[PDB]
Amino acid sequence: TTCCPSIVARSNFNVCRLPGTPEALCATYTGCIIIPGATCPGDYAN
Repeated sequence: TTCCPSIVARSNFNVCRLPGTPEALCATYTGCIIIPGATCPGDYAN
């Protein structure tokens, strides 16, 4: 599951993913994170 710290970060994550870039690279690029669960915390609410 991916979780993002802000709106901007999610929007940039979704563009990063368009060419097929791995989630893990898009995470370090944007500040978003990958978690094994399904419930994002309050500081990664977007």
